[PDB]
Amino acid sequence: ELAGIKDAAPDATFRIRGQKLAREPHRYSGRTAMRANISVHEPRQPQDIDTMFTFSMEGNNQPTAHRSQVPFAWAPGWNSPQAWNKFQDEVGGKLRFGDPGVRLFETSENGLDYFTSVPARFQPQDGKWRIAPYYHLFGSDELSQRAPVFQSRMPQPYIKLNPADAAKLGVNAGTRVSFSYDGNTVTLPVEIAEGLTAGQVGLPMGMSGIAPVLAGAHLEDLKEA
Amino acid sequence: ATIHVDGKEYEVNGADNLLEACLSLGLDIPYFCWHPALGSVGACRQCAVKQYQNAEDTRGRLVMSCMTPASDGTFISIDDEEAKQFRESVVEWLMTNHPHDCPVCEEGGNCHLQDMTVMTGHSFRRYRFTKRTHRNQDLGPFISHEMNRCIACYRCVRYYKDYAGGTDLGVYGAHDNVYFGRPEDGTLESEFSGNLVEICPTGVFTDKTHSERYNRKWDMQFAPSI
Amino acid sequence: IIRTPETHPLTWRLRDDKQPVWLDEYRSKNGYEGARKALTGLSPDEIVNQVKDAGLKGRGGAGFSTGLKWSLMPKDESMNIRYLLCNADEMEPGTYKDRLLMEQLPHLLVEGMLISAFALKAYRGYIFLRGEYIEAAVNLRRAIAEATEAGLLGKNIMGTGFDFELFVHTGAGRYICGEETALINSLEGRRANPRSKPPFPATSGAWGKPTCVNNVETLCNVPAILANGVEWYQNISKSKDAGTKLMGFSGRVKNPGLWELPFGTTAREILEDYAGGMRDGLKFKAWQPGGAGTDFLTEAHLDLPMEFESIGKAGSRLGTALAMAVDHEINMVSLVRNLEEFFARESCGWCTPCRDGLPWSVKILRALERGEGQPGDIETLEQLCRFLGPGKTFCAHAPGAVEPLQSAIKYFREEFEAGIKQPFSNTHLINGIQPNLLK
Amino acid sequence: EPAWQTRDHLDDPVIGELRNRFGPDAFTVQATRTGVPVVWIKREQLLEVGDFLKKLPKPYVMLFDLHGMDERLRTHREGLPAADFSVFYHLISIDRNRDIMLKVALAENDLHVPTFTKLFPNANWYERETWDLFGITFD
Amino acid sequence: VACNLCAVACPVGCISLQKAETKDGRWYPEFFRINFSRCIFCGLCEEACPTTAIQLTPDFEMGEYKRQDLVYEKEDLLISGPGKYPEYNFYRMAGMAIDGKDKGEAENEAKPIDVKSLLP
Amino acid sequence: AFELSAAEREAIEHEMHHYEDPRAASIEALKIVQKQRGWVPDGAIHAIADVLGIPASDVEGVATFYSQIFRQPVGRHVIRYCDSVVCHINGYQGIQAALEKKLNIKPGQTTFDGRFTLLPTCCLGNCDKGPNMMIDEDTHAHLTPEAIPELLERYK
Ligand SMILES: NC(=O)C1=CN([C@@H]2O[C@H](COP(=O)(O)OP(=O)(O)OC[C@H]3O[C@@H](n4cnc5c(N)ncnc54)[C@H](O)[C@@H]3O)[C@@H](O)[C@H]2O)C=CC1
Ligand SMILES: Cc1cc2nc3c(=O)[nH]c(=O)nc-3n(C[C@H](O)[C@H](O)[C@H](O)COP(=O)(O)O)c2cc1C
Ligand code: SF4
Ligand code: SF4
Ligand code: SF4
Ligand code: SF4
Ligand code: SF4
Ligand code: FES
Ligand code: FES
Ligand SMILES: [Ca+2]
Repeated sequence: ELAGIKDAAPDATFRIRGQKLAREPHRYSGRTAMRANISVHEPRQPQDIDTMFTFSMEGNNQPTAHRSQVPFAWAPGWNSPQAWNKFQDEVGGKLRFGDPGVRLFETSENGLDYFTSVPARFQPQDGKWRIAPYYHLFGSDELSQRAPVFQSRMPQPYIKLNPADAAKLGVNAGTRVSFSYDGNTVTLPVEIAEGLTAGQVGLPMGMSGIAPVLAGAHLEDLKEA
Repeated sequence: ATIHVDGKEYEVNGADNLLEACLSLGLDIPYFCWHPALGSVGACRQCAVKQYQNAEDTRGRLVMSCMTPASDGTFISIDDEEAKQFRESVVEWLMTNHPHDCPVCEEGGNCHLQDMTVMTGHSFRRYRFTKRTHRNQDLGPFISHEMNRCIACYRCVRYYKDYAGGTDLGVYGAHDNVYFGRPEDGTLESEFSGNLVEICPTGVFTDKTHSERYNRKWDMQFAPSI
Repeated sequence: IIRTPETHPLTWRLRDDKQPVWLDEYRSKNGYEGARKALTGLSPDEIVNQVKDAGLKGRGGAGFSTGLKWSLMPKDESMNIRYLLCNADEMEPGTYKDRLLMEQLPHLLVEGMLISAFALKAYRGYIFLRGEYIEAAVNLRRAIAEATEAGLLGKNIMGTGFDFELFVHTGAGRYICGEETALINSLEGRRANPRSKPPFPATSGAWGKPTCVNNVETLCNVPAILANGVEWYQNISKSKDAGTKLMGFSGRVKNPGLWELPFGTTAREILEDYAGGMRDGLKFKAWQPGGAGTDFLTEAHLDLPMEFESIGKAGSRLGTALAMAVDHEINMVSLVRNLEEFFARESCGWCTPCRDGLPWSVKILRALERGEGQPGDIETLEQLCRFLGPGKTFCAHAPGAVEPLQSAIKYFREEFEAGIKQPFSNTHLINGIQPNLLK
Repeated sequence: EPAWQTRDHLDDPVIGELRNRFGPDAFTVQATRTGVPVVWIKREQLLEVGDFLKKLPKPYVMLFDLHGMDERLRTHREGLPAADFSVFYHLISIDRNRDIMLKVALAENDLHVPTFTKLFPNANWYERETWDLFGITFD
Repeated sequence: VACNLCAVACPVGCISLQKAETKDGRWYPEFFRINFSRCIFCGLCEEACPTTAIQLTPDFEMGEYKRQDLVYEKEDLLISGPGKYPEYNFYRMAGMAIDGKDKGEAENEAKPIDVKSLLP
Repeated sequence: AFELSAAEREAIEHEMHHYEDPRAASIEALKIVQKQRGWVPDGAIHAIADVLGIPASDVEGVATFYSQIFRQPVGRHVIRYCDSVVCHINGYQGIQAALEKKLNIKPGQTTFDGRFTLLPTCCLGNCDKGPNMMIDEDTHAHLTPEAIPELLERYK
């Protein structure tokens, strides 16, 4: 069932009229000086035995080459991102000689039946707080939050509460509420979410110490601390 | 539909405008405001071609190739002297107020305006007066903002509003004092604001993360990835 | 000057003390009878056909046929939401006809808008009126309220079964708002950038609905046609452009003013019989027929009839037929400089050639006015006039901007050549680099 | 009229003699900015064309150049015969003060040309250089 | 201004530099190295410099014992004067705001007109 | 620190009643705020965007596009003198010089007390009685430079 990944891209023996595909443009600069601090002898350029590309400009990057994997767009007289107009059969449509990547499976001849197990209406249990996931674009990815440029962009971790439940707890926005999940009494400042339904606590997934596995879980011991 | 460019017969798609009809065949027309995904608004007036309705027509008319449909039986000329002179004049008019900022610009060698300045063969400056300047806004950690380099091609407002659905980028100003940005300073809160670094033909909206550790396009080693 | 109802079908009902005419006084002197005949004895289609047979050209400045424009609305009955717009902006310099048309006879405009809304079956009408006309705005609101009270605006007008609502939209003072598509854009609360044509406003105009934009003088012309007939309107003057136009000379003349004259009256008659000629100690150098966006003409063109085709044959335009006289004391370079400053500071800023080439002409004329002109500026102005003609720019503001510049280049080239005193110097000597010297 | 314009060169008398000798369907004429009549000639008639140019009344007694060319990546080959490789022979007639460039088209697999050493003895090193740098074999 | 034009105009490729930016906003090379064992003294880097920063001075006595010592760094190319072009500054022409240079203070540039200005 | 009053909000809503789009009342909303406050401050843009529902960038573009929608503070009275072609033939430059000599400022600047804001404007539509000058709601025709000091004393 993973047999389609052979057709995702051609092998390392694929050549455009005998030559490989270039990873860097034809006017790449400083070949004989970018490593001269370490040693004045420029070594052999690395060889890519795995794929059809090469770590050099001795390769084919013409817009009319019979290939689908395009490292970058460049045409003579077209240096902008608008140089992609030369790499397509029609401008704005599909890529010339087909787009890369193939679907693993086709549509089945017949489908599934009706899923009968309907759920029950959400009744808020006292004490236990259902965790509502609040995904953010900057912060819910495992690796993107490690970027130092996202730390100046991601919002502060706020636990989101209904106005009714926050008034019941007596907490106002800005104050810290401590919650315990598996022996971790972690404090978060409170934001008020009118659109959130009563009986839930809004938590941002993928943050520091708040995993996406927390979605749908309960939360006992939600007190102001 | 069938069109005629400089006496050459081309089979085109008749539901399309003439600009990408010619761009599909590999025919070079300078253009700024048109984008394949956004559409045509006829703003930059750079895509002028001389249209003839008969096979024997001397005068013709300078029409917008992004605004004229590629119907069956249009005889357009791109490399005509009148059309080339008008396109060079439009490039010159865009170059009257442009700053002397190409070495210190993050899109040097990646600039659409550079390609269309060299494409029309304009290299002599007879404009001798002052150039208008604009202040800059702090658009957040991602987008570096330099409004002096703008040419008022309206691509940013079109994409950000009519395509991305964002509400904080707009067009303000006057006759020649046109500004493109926010009503104040602050982060662009759209989740698709990053495409402004490639939608903008000039170096107004640039990648600040790339601008931290900056190298030119020919210095880049690229790869296709997911 | 006396104005009978026959040869002055619009200006016969003003007051000698220059006061507005209200509903009782307007209705006393045969008012709202063309509207009565239109709403009671004629279908909308035959009203449109009557206006088309009358040969009523639009008095906005282009002279397009109003009946044919009304015939371009979609004939499908699924689009019952329709708009009629009255372009009361009149932001062109040298134009003052609309101010007199609505400050003293607002009910004439209201009646004409009623007739034109019934002809198009337009459910709503807006007067896109400029912000500076304040007394005109007060008179328009008073006239609308008075006509609404006495069964002429609102629901079931006269008992025919046609419902029409009229509004006054006061503009915020931009010259480009007078253009019909830009008028539609500013009516919808957006920036006043003009739209591409086609699609013309008659099919997809205001809020995507069928919408017809007309000048004030056309809507003031229509009720005389609907009351006194079509063949009577064709029997006012023996000219191809039928009707009466509000003409008049302005600018350093003896008696500047506004007079309703038939088409075909020569421009010397307006200067002499009405304006009285030049003032004391003044001579005549040039004139400009249709406001600021028209080519200058000379003394030899003074004995020329004031029609669209006659002025259009002699390298100019009729425009609004409100002529401006330029004397010999006025320097033409500074005059064209002021015209270009107005045309460049009032540009909408959408498209490249006007926006980034009109200030270049402004700066060149600033250098010529101070005598700091350099060799190659007049050729630059000529190529600028060539490349800012019709079809190059998105709208028609820039061809009208460059018409006086090319006319002053053509007729008064010796005044423009007198502003060049210093040699051409664009670069400066960089120490250490020998410059290139083209020959 | 500038000297750098693409001149197709049908006004050369040598083109007329070649049309009258080998017929109107034996070779193709290329319009270039070289200032040279460029004649694409079939491989079988290369020796016949060489002998014909050697035995003209004011003949081409000079083999100026002889070298190959890789046409596998040339995208703009409009007006040109289909070819993966090519070999050009640049010949000069001194008395005519004229010169011609004869190009023969070769496929990627059938890379053998008849030799030019017998007509011009200085073709030996040029054919060796063409074989060394392009892999084209000379029979 | 670390614009990398000399590195790409070099036919040998013996110039290596990386752009750095100070707190004001002006550009400079973080490092600038030339492999003089590779350079052919063709003068294309001086020809392609838009700021007239890199210059080939008339000095030839550059004999060395180890060719690793022939790799000159930024501390060895930067001199204490203007060189062959004495009175040219690129930032007096550029439209980028730097220290001591507000918008509109460049050559042939006007003061910035705000969009909120009352003048039509 | 901005907050729309009752009268401005009710007038804004009544202007929304006139059209089929709340966007179309943006120009009259800005004119209402300009009439009440003398000009349109920074918080008024966001308040109008809140009451109409359109983005604040659209309100900013509309406000900065039009000349008589003031985005900077003005004086007690705004003088708008015509500078177009017919008044240039009629000599508007004498009136401009008279106003510059009296108010001791430039066109576009305000006096230190905040009395008059002198501004050029386009054609006033009264070219047969040129030159003209439009103070806040009053137009003046057949102007002479000597009548400028007598004209400016009617606005304290
Ligand atoms: N204040 C004033 O009175 C001013 C008047 N003008 C006049 O405005 C003119 C330019 O007007 P524009 O609207 O830009 O151009 P235009 O002349 O093409 O259009 C004018 C009218 O003709 C109609 N029209 C023309 N061809 C049509 C077609 N094929 N289908 C449907 N409708 C058609 C338009 O709908 C519009 O109502 C100038 O020539 C000048 O005379 C210019 C400036 C100021
Ligand atoms: C820049 C520009 C400004 C215009 N200003 C006005 C105007 O102020 N008043 C007007 O009636 N027409 C004006 N027009 C003409 C309009 O396009 C159009 O003719 C008008 O809305 C209706 O004209 P009509 O009476 O022939 O139907 C202007 C046109 C342009 C290009
Ligand atoms: S945007 Fe383009 S033309 Fe403008 S300064 Fe940058 S590189 Fe130069
Ligand atoms: S900022 Fe860029 S995208 Fe926007 S109008 Fe200017 S040049 Fe076009
Ligand atoms: S010519 Fe272009 S920029 Fe000028 S007013 Fe018309 S659309 Fe606007
Ligand atoms: S002079 Fe040397 S460093 Fe400069 S471009 Fe030539 S080879 Fe490169
Ligand atoms: S030395 Fe000159 S060409 Fe090289 S990066 Fe610096 S400014 Fe650019
Ligand atoms: S690309 Fe056609 S006008 Fe801009
Ligand atoms: S030109 Fe001044 S009022 Fe018209
Ligand atoms: Ca690998």
